[PDB]
Amino acid sequence: SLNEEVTFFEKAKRYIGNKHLYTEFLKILNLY
Amino acid sequence: NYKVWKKQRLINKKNQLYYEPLQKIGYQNNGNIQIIPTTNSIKYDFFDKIYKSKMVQKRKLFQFQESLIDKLVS
Amino acid sequence: ENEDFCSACNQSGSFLCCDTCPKSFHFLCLDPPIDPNNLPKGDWHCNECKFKIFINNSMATLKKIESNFIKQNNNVKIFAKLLFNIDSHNPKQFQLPNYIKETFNQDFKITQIDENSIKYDFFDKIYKSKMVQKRKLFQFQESLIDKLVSN
Amino acid sequence: EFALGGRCLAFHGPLMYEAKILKIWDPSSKMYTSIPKPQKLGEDESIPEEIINGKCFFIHYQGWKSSWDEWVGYDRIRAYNEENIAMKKRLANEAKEAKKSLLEQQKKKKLSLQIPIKLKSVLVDDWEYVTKDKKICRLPADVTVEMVLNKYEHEVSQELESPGSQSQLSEYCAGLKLYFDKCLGNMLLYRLERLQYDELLKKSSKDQKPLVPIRIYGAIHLLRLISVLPELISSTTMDLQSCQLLIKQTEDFLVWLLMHVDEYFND
Ligand SMILES: [Zn+2]
Ligand SMILES: [Zn+2]
Repeated sequence: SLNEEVTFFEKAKRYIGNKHLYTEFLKILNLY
Repeated sequence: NYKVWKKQRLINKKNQLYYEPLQKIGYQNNGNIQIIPTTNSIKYDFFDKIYKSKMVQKRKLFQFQESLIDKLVS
Repeated sequence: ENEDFCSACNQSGSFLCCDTCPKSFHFLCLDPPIDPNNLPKGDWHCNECKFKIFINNSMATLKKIESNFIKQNNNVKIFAKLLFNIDSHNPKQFQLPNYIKETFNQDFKITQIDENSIKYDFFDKIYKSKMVQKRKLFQFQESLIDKLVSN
Repeated sequence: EFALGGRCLAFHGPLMYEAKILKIWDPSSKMYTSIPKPQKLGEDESIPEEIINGKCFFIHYQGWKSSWDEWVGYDRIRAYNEENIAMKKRLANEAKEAKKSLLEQQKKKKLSLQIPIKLKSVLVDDWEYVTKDKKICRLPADVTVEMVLNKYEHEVSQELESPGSQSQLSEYCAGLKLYFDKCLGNMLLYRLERLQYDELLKKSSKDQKPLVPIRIYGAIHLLRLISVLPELISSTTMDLQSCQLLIKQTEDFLVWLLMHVDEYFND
């Protein structure tokens, strides 16, 4: 439970691939 | 009603100021931000910060349900 | 070249005349308690004088090493600006604050944010939203229980 | 000293005048001795209350009549010695310069913290103990700020709910500790404490461990740092929101102190 919570962000970054799409993803998460 | 937000237009380098917050958490930016690169201790700092907080939450859960069942007897 | 009164402790005594600034200090009114009759041999640059010749009185290199210094200590980040002024501060006697004595290019500034701060903010705000809706649901349930009990 | 009938030099406005001491007054006995025998004040005799609590002398100005005779305390009276005679000459020269300036002018004419009262009271009593008294804090200063910040975290974080807010709590604790260490030698020192700090730094070099002011000093110098913090922050360029965060952490740390002031601030 805890491990997935702390590991969610960089595994999402790994799934995103390109760093520009991850930059826009972090922009989305900031705008929220 | 509603609220609208529009991102700021791009400004040439002679009139555009990029500033770095001193406050890391909860800095109300207008939604207009820039991502800087992230430079091992920070990784474990995040791990304990979730532990503690979730623990406190459990405690917040456990402090209010006891008042609920102690209200039904009255 | 000298001052009649100590600019740190605000009484007259044994002084050390600085080269550029006319302010002088006692043998203890310094960050370090300079041992009298044992003062290092040299020009006697003070903290202000060492701050000016460290930066070579130019703004660009001083802002760049200030940003480098803030980059080093992100654990004390909100105080990191306040750690810098200290270097350019000539230690002085603790004078009480006044209230203690009693009884446009800046509008479109782009925020430079990092990934970890976005992660912390997203987690903070989702936890806030989830538990305020949970606690308001609990409060409405308790209020409805009290209403059904009273009726 | 002062004797009955002896010479004295006294204030009168800004200048010094010679006088005879005809009576010597004692405030404790409500009595004075005179020259042609203790006696109290008469029916028409009185002394101004500004000096009557101090030892008074009824004096008569030389070269001036008995209408100028008056009671003077130690503020207005001095013994007739060469130091007083010399400063009498000096003030005579000042009056001469004033007369010369009179001559010159006439000849030109012919041509966001709101802390409660208990922290203020304990801070001003520490001020009285550190300025009007030689007494300073104890060496190890007992409970260090280590303890305060540490437990303060252990209570507030278990009261704080978000992981984000606990990050700001730990961040503020670490920054306050490092600022205490790096600023105690810069502002957080008074008289008869510079020597104590010198003794501390010479003691630290003996056992090869580097010096540190967090554990060494007590929690009251930490409160001194919080007291100087509002004026200190606004000196340089600082944000709006970062400033508000800092005073908010300031205020809830102060009210957490206000929960148990008596733990760290009892004499
Ligand atoms: Zn001094
Ligand atoms: Zn200097």
